[PDB]
Amino acid sequence: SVNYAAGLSPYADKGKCGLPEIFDPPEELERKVWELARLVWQSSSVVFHTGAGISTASGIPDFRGPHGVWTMEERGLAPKFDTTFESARPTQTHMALVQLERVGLLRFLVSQNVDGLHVRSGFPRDKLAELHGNMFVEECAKCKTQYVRDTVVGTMGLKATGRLCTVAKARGLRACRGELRDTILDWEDSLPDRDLALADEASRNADLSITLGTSLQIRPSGNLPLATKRRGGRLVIVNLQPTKHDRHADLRIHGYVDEVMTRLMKHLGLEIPAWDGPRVLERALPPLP
Amino acid sequence: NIQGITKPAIRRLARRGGVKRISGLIYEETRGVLKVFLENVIRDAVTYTEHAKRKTVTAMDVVYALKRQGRTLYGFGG
Amino acid sequence: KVLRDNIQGITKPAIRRLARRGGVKRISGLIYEETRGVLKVFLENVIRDAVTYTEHAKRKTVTAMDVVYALKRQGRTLYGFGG
Amino acid sequence: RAKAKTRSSRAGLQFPVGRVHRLLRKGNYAERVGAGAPVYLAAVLEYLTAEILELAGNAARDNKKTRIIPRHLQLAVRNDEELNKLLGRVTIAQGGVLPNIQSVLLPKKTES
Amino acid sequence: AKTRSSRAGLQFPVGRVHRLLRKGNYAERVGAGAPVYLAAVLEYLTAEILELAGNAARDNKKTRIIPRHLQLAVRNDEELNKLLGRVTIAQGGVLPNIQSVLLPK
Amino acid sequence: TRKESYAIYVYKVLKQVHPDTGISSKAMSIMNSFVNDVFERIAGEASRLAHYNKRSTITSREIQTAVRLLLPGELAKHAVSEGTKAVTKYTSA
Amino acid sequence: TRKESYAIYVYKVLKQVHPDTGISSKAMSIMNSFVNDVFERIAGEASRLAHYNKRSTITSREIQTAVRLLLPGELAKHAVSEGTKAVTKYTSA
Amino acid sequence: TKQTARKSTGGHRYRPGTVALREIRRYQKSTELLIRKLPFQRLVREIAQDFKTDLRFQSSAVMALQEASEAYLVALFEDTNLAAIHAKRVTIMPKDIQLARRIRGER
Amino acid sequence: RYRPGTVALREIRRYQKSTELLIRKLPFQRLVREIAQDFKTDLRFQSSAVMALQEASEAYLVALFEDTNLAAIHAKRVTIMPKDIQLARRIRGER
DNA sequence: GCACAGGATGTATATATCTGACACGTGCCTGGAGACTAGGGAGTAATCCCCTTGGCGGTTAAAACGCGGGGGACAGCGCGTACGTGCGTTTAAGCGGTGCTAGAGCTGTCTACGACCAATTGAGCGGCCTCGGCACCGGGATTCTCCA
DNA sequence: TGGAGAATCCCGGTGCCGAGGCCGCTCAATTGGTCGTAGACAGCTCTAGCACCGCTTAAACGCACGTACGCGCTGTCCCCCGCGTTTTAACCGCCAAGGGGATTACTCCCTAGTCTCCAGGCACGTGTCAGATATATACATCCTGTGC
Ligand SMILES: *C1O[C@@H]2[C@H](O)[C@@H](COP(=O)(O)OP(=O)(O)OC[C@H]3O[C@@H](n4cnc5c(N)ncnc54)[C@H](O)[C@@H]3O)O[C@@H]2S1
Ligand SMILES: [Zn+2]
Repeated sequence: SVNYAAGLSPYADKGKCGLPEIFDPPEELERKVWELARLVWQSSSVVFHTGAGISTASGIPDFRGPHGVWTMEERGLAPKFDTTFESARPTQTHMALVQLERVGLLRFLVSQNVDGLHVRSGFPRDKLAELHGNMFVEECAKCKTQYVRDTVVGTMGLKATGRLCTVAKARGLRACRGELRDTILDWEDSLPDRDLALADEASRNADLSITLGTSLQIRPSGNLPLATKRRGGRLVIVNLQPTKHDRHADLRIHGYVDEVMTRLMKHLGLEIPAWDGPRVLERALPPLP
Repeated sequence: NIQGITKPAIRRLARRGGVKRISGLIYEETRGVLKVFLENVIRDAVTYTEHAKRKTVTAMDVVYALKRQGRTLYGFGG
Repeated sequence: KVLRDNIQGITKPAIRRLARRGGVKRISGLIYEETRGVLKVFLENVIRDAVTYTEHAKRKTVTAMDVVYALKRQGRTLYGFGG
Repeated sequence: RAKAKTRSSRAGLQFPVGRVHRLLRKGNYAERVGAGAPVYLAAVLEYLTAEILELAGNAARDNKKTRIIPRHLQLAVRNDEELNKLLGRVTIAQGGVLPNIQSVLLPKKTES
Repeated sequence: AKTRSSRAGLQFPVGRVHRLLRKGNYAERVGAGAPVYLAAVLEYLTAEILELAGNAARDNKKTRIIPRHLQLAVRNDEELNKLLGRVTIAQGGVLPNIQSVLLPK
Repeated sequence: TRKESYAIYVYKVLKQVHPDTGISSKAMSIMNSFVNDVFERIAGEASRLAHYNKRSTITSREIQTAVRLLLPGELAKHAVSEGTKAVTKYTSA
Repeated sequence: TRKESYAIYVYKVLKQVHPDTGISSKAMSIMNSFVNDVFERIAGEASRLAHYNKRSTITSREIQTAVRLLLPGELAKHAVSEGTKAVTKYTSA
Repeated sequence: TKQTARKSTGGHRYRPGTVALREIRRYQKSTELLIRKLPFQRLVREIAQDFKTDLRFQSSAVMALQEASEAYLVALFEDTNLAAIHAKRVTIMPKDIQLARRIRGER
Repeated sequence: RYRPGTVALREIRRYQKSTELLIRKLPFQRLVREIAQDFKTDLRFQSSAVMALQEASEAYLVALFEDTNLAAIHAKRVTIMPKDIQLARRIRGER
């Protein structure tokens, strides 16, 4: 649960700490999740966006909220943490999304969190776009290959993690040897080209994309659901805080992401798997009926 | 005829090297260093040519001069 | 028989003598570990080359000519031991 | 005479074995040259060239091109430490230099 | 006289030089004039270095020549130093010199 | 005139390792010069090694020792491995 | 077996140039190594010169060119002059 | 920049120092020789004049000389820049080049 | 007592005028044997071999320290620091 | 003031056109492969003894540790100006033509010369002894340090 | 400016291990002669180095202005340096064992040297495809006008 506030850079122009945690009335929230379910159950191209609110239930604090790491670092000095990425237990939402992908309803997923709990939950790596990155992944500096490890690499700013590449070329040549740099973007750093392109294509193709656990204040990550509804498509912004694009939001919720998703799956008749260790899987699992 | 190496040329060479600013007195020193290097390499090449009883300074002669001075040069055959 | 961490044998006064030979008037404290590492690297190179020569010659003793040949290879020709 | 199967095919190399044998003999390297020296030398040269070419092709593919050029060889060389050591004294023509900018030279961001 | 070295105005062994050239695996044939030249050049270089070393010895109140004298002779002469840049003379020491700023002021 | 070069063999290796990729003329010249230089270095070291041990011939052993002396790092290990495999296959034939 | 060294002729030169000076065994070994190294340099450069032009004989011309390529200006001039004088006095008689 | 941006929150004369950085980035990604061929060829002719008169130079010979000299000067300037950085500076001065050569062994 | 720095020049002059082997012989031999243990086991160095190794190492270190002192003095200093050794080893192509 | 909407800036994609270098094809020839023999380079085993390893013991030279002070390493701040950047004027580098001929490369012929060999002998090396240069030790006189 | 000292240059006595000379001789240098060919010399040609031109125009050159840097001064502090006592282990002197280097025969297998045959590799001819430049087109973001 190390914070990516001092790790990113001292420069932090958040300017957002007064965040009234608006909550919806139970009946209004029920109706809003009902209509969202009615839309999604028929919407074909569905791509989600998970922010640093899903893992708050896991135990790792969010960034902007009243308990946000940046918020506390701004007003006084009191960063409180409970859990660790290594011990980070997946939230029920990660398994919900895994099941949604399994049944094929969830066309794509573009998260911006950093704990990689989606990767650890078995979500096909070919379907995610860890735009900001993932601790449990170090990418080679020569062959641009990835290695989903089991223990955090332990570095920030796209720097060496102390391991050389171990991919063997043919013709008994020397194995490629690159730094296996880390994947977390510092302020003023470019995004992974492949992941960003896949996310853009998915979001554009998405006639209905719902963005969770994110304030969407951040670069591109919060802009994908703008282009999801531009050129058609409806946007569902499920978050507690007022998002930077509520005025453009085609839907809104004020409630717990876990609870709203649980109600959605209950209405759909859908169930949720129950976490695991680092049971990582890459190939897209076959769609289910 | 030495001044043919204009200040922009040395500036471009430095920019390739990695330099960010260039003191105004560098250019003369760089010209002198270039003259010394060319004098040595040309003397070796011309000796190689004169030995082979040739009036022309073949490219391979310059390549062998460089190889002798521990600056083996590729791409010119040899 | 298995010698260990003998690099410490290069003591502070010895490195200070070596530097004084070079014309140094003052020596920072951190210089000593750095110099020990540099000498270790140089010796690793020379001993690797000498052992290569010796093992090629089917011998089991590192004759002085082995070290002289290694130094000549590394562009550090040494006079006073043959060759 | 039976079918003339060249030494390289038997050895399995791609470089010429007989050519290197003749180069060694006429190169004035020893009063006589072993029967296995050419094979070993050819194999070593083929492996070294294979390494350089493979790395250069990697650089080309990473540069969106299909014709290896001296720049690709320069990049394939200077970026691999062993080859840079082995080719320390060479100056591959038309190779340029690696894109190195010292950190102290870079500007200081976090303005505004 | 009988010996090649004697017929030339040399003191080095011409026969040994020729034998080493022939057996040294340098070329298939070795000119009959090459050994004279190579021996003459070796003799000249030995004469130069020994002259400088002896001068150093005499300036050092020593009746002989010791590796230190050879080191001083080699390093104190620019041409020989350039010829002998990448050599180290065991027991030769280092040419005495100090920086221009570390001296007392 | 009859000029000698390793161009054909270098191209064969390239098409063996990179099924679809060309190589410029200047690049081919650079590769050929590299092969020539490495050949000269290894041969010279093998000759000096044969002379030191008062042997009058060059063999796989001397070439192996020259490769060990010259190439650094994993380069030497893998080059020795390839040379040994080549010579053992050839001798078996 | 008996070994070969340039000690005797180094002694001859030393007495010729410095008739009243000796030399320690270490200095003799240093001179022997230096003479071996200089001879090796000159002869190797001559062999390279011969190989470059496809010649097959290391004639006095090869040696002269090698000594001009190796030694610096004044040293090279004096060495080449002494070599030419030696060859002239030899072939003449 | 199609939907791509660096990590952030959202939202004439160049400051002396940025145009030089752009120049560095430009010339360290190219490969063409960075000296005018005709003046350099005249320089090579003048230098070789002092050794042997009426000496004809192959075009490839002059090109090889130019490549060698360009590589040598680029390396020398890299080392000079390193020395200047070592001396707590950004502008390379003659003393930096002299020290770089002195350590290199050429001086 | 002597003001600091004055005997540094005295030691410089003394240790430059002399020609002995500065490092102690036995520790250097032990270091060399420990190093050689890495490559091949149970070697047998001729005393001349270790003498040559020590001579080479001493000459190399003396030259390196002269270069390092030049670097430090160029840096407007009188005390040689590790950064000076790194610079000298870098400008000479080592490492 | 923020947001909706349009104009503009800037980017990546599809496309077209062109050009000279690059891939494939062919005949031509000579350098490489197969079969062969002869002899000497260097395996291999035996033997000898030089030198490396190892140990011990005493004196004792240099390393180790501590302690104080003072020198300079390093940071900060302030002032001058030298270099970076920009612009407009110059100039000579680049390119493409021709037109010329020095001499680079190939060939042809022949002889001077290096390899080789046999037979001769002499001089440079291993072991022999003799003599002294300078390391070592005693003291007498001298030069920057430091202090005053 | 002056005065006391640690360290240094220098004079006299001298004896051992290393320089220097002696000498037998045994393998290597020397003389003379034979034979093949590698290179000296001469020719022919036609590749390509050289010289010159006119037009484009990319780059070089001169100046102007400002700020970012170099430089110097001043003030901690802290980090070496110098000295004195402890102590730690090198240094030397000698002795023993035995490995492993060095030399010696017997020999046998491998490489030099030949000759014959011929497919692999070259020079040239040809087709065309990758790469360079220019055009148009679709979508993100920035600047500005209008409406909330
Ligand atoms: C570099 O990487 C970081 C990462 O990519 C994100 C982290 O923040 P975002 O995910 O962009 O926004 P976030 O602060 O998470 O906004 C979501 C809001 O949701 C609140 N929240 C907490 N727990 C929630 C549940 N269970 N349901 C709904 N909302 C919930 C958060 O407190 C926050 O207000 O960008 C940076 S930059
Ligand atoms: Zn890799």
